[PDB]
Amino acid sequence: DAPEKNYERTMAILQIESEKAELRLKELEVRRLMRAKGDGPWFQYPTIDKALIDHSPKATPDN
Amino acid sequence: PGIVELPSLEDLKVQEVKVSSSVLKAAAHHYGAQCDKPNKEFMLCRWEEKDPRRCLEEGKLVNQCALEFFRQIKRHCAEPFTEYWTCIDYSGLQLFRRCRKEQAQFDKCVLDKLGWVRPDLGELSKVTKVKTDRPLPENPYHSRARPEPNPEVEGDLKPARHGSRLFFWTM
Ligand SMILES: CCCCCCCCCCCCCCCCCC(=O)OC[C@H](COP(=O)([O-])OC[C@H](O)COP(=O)([O-])OC[C@H](COC(=O)CCCCCCCCCCCCCCCCC)OC(=O)CCCCCCCCCCCCCCCCC)OC(=O)CCCCCCCCCCCCCCCCC
Repeated sequence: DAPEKNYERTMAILQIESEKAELRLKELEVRRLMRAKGDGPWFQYPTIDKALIDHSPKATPDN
Repeated sequence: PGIVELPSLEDLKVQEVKVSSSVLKAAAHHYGAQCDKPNKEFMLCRWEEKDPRRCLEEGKLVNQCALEFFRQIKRHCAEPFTEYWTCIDYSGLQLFRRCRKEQAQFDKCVLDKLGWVRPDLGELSKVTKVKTDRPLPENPYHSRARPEPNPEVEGDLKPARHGSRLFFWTM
């Protein structure tokens, strides 16, 4: 191979791996903040559906 | 938290209906026919305000209308009514089916002297409509501000950047 080819292919390898490494660091930081605050699409542990609530006029009025 | 705000004892004084349950059961159908409107205003106020402290004037109108109902019974048809609720009062379960001739006497005298018609089967169980002048309760549960939901997802789903990014797997 040419030193041009090896050199620039090395640069492409370094680009792709540095991009993946910074994305892994952002992956860890996003996971930390979403477990801590709980305001993202992840770690949304289920609560009770409010579509299950009956809203009809019941037998007694104090409810 | 906050101090609970109760009405005074003078806000609760009203002339009571001091009659027995068999007396109330004997003229129950004429009470439902004749005392319809303030009773339904009260029960609409009671199922909408969801607070008996917001219903005291409507309950007092209920009590006034019931007292006028039994005074209008007592002036004209006191003795067939007494004959009828005594026979209702004899039974333990207080059956209407056991006392049809005293019922016929009471309903006859009531239709002849007071013009009241006893309702048919099905009528008192109707869901009626009530014309009120009080405003609709804007928050009867006193529900505070709801929490804002989590943001939804949006945008076209692009591929993963350089695959899985799992240590060396390039896809
Ligand atoms: C227009 C339509 C038509 C188009 C046609 C185009 C194709 C034309 C050719 C047709 C054939 C296509 C074949 C697949 C494409 C080439 C894949 C390839 O070489 O990837 C290089 C791949 C990564 O190297 P690369 O230089 O970065 O990528 C070059 C390309 O970009 C590679 O491309 P990439 O970057 O996209 O690769 C993605 C990713 C790249 O890889 C990675 O990201 C790295 C992780 C890979 C897995 C590592 C696991 C390590 C731990 C487990 C080790 C297990 C034991 C090892 C083997 C023991 C003996 C069986 O791949 C994987 O992770 C796949 C998993 C590994 C399977 C590789 C494909 C095998 C196909 C044939 C199977 C036959 C058996 C093979 C032996 C079984 C084990 C492989 O090399 C390895 O992982 C080394 C292991 C050996 C790979 C198999 C070589 C394929 C041909 C084998 C022929 C001889 C078989 C002999 C008999 C059976 C064995 C006794």
